[PDB]
Amino acid sequence: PLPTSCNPSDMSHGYVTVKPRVRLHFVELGSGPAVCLCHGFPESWYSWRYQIPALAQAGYRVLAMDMKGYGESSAPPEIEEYCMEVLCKEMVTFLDKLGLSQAVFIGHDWGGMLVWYMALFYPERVRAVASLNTPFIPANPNMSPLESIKANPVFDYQLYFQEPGVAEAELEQNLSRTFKSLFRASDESVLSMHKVCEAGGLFVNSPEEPSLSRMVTEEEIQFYVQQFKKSGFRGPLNWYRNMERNWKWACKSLGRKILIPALMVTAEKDFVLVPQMSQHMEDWIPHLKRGHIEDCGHWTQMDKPTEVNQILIKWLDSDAR
Repeated sequence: PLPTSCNPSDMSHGYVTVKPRVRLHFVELGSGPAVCLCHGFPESWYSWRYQIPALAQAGYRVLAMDMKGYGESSAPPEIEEYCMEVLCKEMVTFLDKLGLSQAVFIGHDWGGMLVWYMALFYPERVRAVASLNTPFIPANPNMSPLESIKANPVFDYQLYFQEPGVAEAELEQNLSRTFKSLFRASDESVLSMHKVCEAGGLFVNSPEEPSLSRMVTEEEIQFYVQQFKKSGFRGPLNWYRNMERNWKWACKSLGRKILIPALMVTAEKDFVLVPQMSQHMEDWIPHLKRGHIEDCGHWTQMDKPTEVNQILIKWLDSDAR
């Protein structure tokens, strides 16, 4: 039995201008402690559609964002607008304009990376932090990001995403094909993500007309299509084009721990953000709690929504509320 989902037209839609050219969109449901959900690449507030009702029914005020570059949020073209320092400071201003002293931050993928840096640099604004799939790895001030990325074969696609315009052209060519190719269970994968640079793209060796994953409906895919017609993939991809800047900012933390309540949820079949990558996070995050979802790939919220909801609500009730 799938959890209750969300109908976009039935939600409260909010807009906050954090700077003159940057307006952030979100949907809001529920009363209680504020919980801010932060999606990853290339997703939407709607990626949380199975969490938003559940969390509101559990007694939380849910704010599910369109991250900068996505949906109804602003999408400036400049790469540096999407570095973690800029993105984190904009989320602080977002809370300020909403009049929220703090919020729980829950992220997945790139949104998971942003919530860890929020917890690291703005703990006084973060009541508790949870990440789906994305670990918290301290920066190594004697290793370049180029070297780290190049040291792990599963991170090749990240090199492919570097040159502005290249991956955009591939991902924008046929939006249905893009989303139907990406949003698949681990056993339904049509992507190898091996030597994608070498092969000349993500989809060069994937079907022209992919089948629909068991995880999603045609209507759901078409919601994503419509959202990415607004701004396309430049802003989204720009999240990946700040590796050096993000490393330099992360190095300024160095020393400190994250002392707030924290939850790391691993996904057994995410073959990029692998569970093992989270090992020893407790060395830097003394109050860390864990969850683990079996039979679950990269798209955690729609792969195993019931399990996600159970994990988050149990943790929120014990550690955030």
